[PDB]
Amino acid sequence: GPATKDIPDVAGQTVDVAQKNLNVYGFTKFSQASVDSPRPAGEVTGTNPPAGTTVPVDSVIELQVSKGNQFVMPDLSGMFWVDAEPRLRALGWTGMLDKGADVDAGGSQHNRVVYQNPPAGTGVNRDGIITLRFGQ
Repeated sequence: GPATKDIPDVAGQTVDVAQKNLNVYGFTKFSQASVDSPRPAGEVTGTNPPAGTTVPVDSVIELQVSKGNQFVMPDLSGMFWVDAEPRLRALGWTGMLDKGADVDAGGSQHNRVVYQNPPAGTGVNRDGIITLRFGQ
């Protein structure tokens, strides 16, 4: 019957490209799930089962597909809010600021971003909430 093969990694590939490459491996049936991701919309973020999993070539592979609805969280350390806000907006952030309590980071950090959530490098939904805490 059908062979069993390792699912190849197709992360970053468009659904069109991913399916074509998977077809060449002998995989024939697919399903698709939309996921939150900063990757360009239509790009595959991964599969279910994951890459490396040995499965029948005639078993369903679910393609996790990026909505392209996230931006990558910048490092806002040391910025005043007057500059950090439009910087975030320029990334497509339509969300809202939740300002936490001031922290003791020294006089040089007065009214400057000290702590942030989510951390830099994290994928953030466009309407996501950003938590910032400024120096006292």
